[PDB]
Amino acid sequence: QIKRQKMIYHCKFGEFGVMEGQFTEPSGVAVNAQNDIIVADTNNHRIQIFDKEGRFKFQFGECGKRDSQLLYPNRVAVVRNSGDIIVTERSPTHQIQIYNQYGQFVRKFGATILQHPRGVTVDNKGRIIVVECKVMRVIIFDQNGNVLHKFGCSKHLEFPNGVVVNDKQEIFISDNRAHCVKVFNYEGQYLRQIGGEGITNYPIGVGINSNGEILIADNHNNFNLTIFTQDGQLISALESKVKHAQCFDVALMDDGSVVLASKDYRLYIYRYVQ
RNA sequence: UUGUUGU
Repeated sequence: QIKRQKMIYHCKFGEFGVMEGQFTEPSGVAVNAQNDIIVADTNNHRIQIFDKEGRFKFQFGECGKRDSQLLYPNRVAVVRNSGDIIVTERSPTHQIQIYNQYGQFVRKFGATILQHPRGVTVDNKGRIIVVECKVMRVIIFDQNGNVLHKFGCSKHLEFPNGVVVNDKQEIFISDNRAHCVKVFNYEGQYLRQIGGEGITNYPIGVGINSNGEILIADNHNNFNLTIFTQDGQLISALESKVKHAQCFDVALMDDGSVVLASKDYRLYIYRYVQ
């Protein structure tokens, strides 16, 4: 058994509700280049943007099925070099909507292709990667909504709930029921495993930081954060002080921090390096 | 509209 440094959060915001700064269901969280916190407020049909200190900035998306209208947004990603926000809509829309940094509509696509989007992210070539649970599929789009890659992996995925990529076309997916992160390439080849049972049980998300370290997040008792090299060599392991409710999503921030979206309708900002 | 686990 491995020894974990203790970690605590230094910021916390949000509460149940329907007004600014309030959440019905904070299903997805993403961080942009100025470390704003973008939240998918699913049952409120809106995306909410805060600064790195939980301060509400603005919001966009009203109920509906046409342009400039979100129904059930569950996950978000950010195009870092543009500020654009990538939104995935749950059933019955099952599609992707792209908004700019100002919350204005750009385009939407993928409704005839997506079914169960459970994680989304963007690579350095601007390509959008989506992972789907229940059916176990990875689909990769360009910014214009053209499908570039599609592959199933029901043989290798039990419960995919998060995704990031590096600069080498490798895809890192957290598998909640495999208790690890599984690595694939864009062609669908199953490369390797990072983490495992006993060290990263029931992961709830995965991240990659500026050092190119793979962070696996779980909530199997405390809120645990296990940090690996891209090979799977263990670097660092941490556990929180508090115990949390169910957790939706995690997102990394510039200065060695993680945003943790909880069932208790509050986002918690942990720091994993002093 | 919604597959985490921690009875």
